[PDB]
Amino acid sequence: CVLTLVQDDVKSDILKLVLDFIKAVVVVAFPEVRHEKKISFQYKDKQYKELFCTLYAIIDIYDCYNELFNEDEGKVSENEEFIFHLASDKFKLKQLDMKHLNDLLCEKSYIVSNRHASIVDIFYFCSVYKPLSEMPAKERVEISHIYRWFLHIQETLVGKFTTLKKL
Amino acid sequence: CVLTLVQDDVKSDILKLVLDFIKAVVVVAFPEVRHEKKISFQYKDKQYKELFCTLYAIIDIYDCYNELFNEDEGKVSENEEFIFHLASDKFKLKQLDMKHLNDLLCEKSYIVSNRHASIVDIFYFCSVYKPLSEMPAKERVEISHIYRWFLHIQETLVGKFTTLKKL
Ligand SMILES: [Co+2]
Ligand SMILES: [Co+2]
Ligand SMILES: [Co+2]
Ligand SMILES: [Co+2]
Repeated sequence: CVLTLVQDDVKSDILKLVLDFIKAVVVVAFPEVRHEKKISFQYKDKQYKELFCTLYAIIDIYDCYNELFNEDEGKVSENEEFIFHLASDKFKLKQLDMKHLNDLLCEKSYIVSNRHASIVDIFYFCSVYKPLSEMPAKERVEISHIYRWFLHIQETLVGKFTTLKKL
Repeated sequence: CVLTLVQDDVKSDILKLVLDFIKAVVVVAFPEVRHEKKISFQYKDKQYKELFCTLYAIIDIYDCYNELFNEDEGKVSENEEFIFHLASDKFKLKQLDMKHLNDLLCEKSYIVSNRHASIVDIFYFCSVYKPLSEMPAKERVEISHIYRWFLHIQETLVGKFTTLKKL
């Protein structure tokens, strides 16, 4: 069970955090996680390349579709919707969507879900990390909601696997 | 090996066509394909719900990632990019992107790939089917490229599994 990751990209960060999620929330053994220039995962007979094939293999192996997807709120539709837009946007956020991210979070603890962190939160967390990390205090106060939420994800999902340093 | 599908939606059409693709291009047994109001696939021990979990299970079982994704042209990046935008757009095409679809196809046989039909072509084929099916001849001539390409996909990938009637 070895998962190999890149080290400059948010696709790897997502995968590390999902694992932290799997342990934080769900739960047997866990992947090795070595480093390389490209993303891969080999399990038993099979082999998987890229984030998405990798992601689904991971979710499949840990049975954790419902928890990451808010199946129990029928917000599955909405989770892959959010995470599909983002991976096609190449994980970049424009001010306009930063603003609307910040509105969602005024009145919700999590981006899609009511109850708990889902796959949408893990995706947006690693995407905003650097555009939030490299930031001035005066500006955040515009996105104080994204800020409050970022810290809640950081102090609750982050564990051994994630290497991103605390803000 | 039973795959159960919806019947009013393009998510099912995509899955049927992928199977037709698997036989047309790749290639052992094949799924039963019964009908219901929701998408599902059960294989051996495991069970899968929705199009994407279903899709990846299918691709995983038939080993056909490279062929659907143009791995051999390193256009994997670009394939999931195209198909992620579309599934988040809820499989609807605006005139502006219809127009740009139609430009791609003036000078390319397939949407992303040079060589062969990929996962992007299967996705856009089922999405444009009805906005193309319910159409006037005068208008198509604007999208004559999308039209030429639609017929090429229809006469080459379509097989037993797809139920959409010929245009
Ligand atoms: Co829940
Ligand atoms: Co966008
Ligand atoms: Co090829
Ligand atoms: Co769009």
